[PDB]
Amino acid sequence: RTIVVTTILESPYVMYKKNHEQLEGNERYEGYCVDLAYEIAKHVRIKYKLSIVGDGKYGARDPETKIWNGMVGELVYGRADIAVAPLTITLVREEVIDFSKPFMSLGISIMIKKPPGVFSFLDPLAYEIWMCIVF
Amino acid sequence: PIESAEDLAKQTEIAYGTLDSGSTKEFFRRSKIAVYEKMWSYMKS
Amino acid sequence: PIESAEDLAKQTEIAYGTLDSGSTKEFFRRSKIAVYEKMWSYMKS
Amino acid sequence: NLDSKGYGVATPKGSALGTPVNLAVLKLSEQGILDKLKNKWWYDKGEC
Amino acid sequence: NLDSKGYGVATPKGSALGTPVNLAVLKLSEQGILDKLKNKWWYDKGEC
Repeated sequence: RTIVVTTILESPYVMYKKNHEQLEGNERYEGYCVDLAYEIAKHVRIKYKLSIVGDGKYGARDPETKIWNGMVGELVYGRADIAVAPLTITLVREEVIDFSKPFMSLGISIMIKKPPGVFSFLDPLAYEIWMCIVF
Repeated sequence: PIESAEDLAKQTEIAYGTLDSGSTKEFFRRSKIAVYEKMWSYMKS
Repeated sequence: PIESAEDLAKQTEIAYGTLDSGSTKEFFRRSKIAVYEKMWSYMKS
Repeated sequence: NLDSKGYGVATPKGSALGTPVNLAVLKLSEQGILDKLKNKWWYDKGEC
Repeated sequence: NLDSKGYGVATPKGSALGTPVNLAVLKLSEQGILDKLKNKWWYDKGEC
C-alpha cells in the first residue's frame, strides 16, 4: 500500500532539518525534492515514505559486475517505487527505467575558486588614441 | 584564468574532476569530441 | 540592507522578534499570508 | 554549459505509476509550481 | 520568459514508433546533434 520513494542527500534537493534527530518520517527532510514528492503524491493519490539511498550514489552500471548501484539500482531491483531526486535523464538509464518529462533544466559547468596597475592613469583613452596624440 | 573547457583541457597545473558514479562521468567517458576525449583521458589517468 | 518585510523572511543572519504578550504576536500567530506565517514559524522556535 | 539536459522522476520499467507521475509532472509544470519551488529554494535563499 | 517548456516529436498513442523515436531523440541529444543543428540554423546563420 505505502509507496517507498528513494532519494539522495543533496542541497537544495533533500536536506536534514535542524532538529531532524528529534523527528521521524518525512518531517526529517526538507528541500526542493521533498516538496516535489509531496506535490506528486498529492496529485496521484498515494502515501509515500522517503528513503535516502543506502550508498549515496546516483546510479551507474559496473563494467565487469554488470550490476547497477544507487537509485537506478534501487529502482531496477524492485527495492523502490519512485525516485524523486536530481536524477539526470540519460540513454543508459532510459533503457532500464522509465523517466518522466524533465522537471528542471541544467547543464555541465565548471566550478573554480573566486579570483589596477601603476599606469592606470593611462586607461580612459585607447592605446591608438595615445599613439595618435603623440603623432 | 579559465573561460572554457578547452582552456581547462590545455592547461596542466589545475586539475579537474567530477563525481565517481554520476551522469557527468559517463558523459566524459563516452564523448566522441576531441576536447572531451582529452579531458576524459586526463581524468582517467 | 533590508527594505521590506519579505527581506526579513528571506534571510537568516538577522533575527527578529516582538513582545511576548501583545497584538503583534497574535497578528503573526494567526496570520494566513504566506510570508507572515513563515516569519511566525521562524521566531516560534 | 557543456551541454543541455534535465532531471527526471524515474520509475521501474512497466510500473503502473509512470503515466500518473508523468501527468503530475506536467500539471505541476503548467501551474507554475515547479517555477515557484525553484525560486523558493535557489534564489530566495541567496545569502551572498 | 514567462514559463519553461519544450518541443517534442509526437506520435499516436500506442504506436510502435514511440520508444524507438524517444531513444533516437535521446541519442541525438547525447551526441550533440541537436546542439549542432540549433547553432547551424540559428547562430551560424546570424544575418545581423
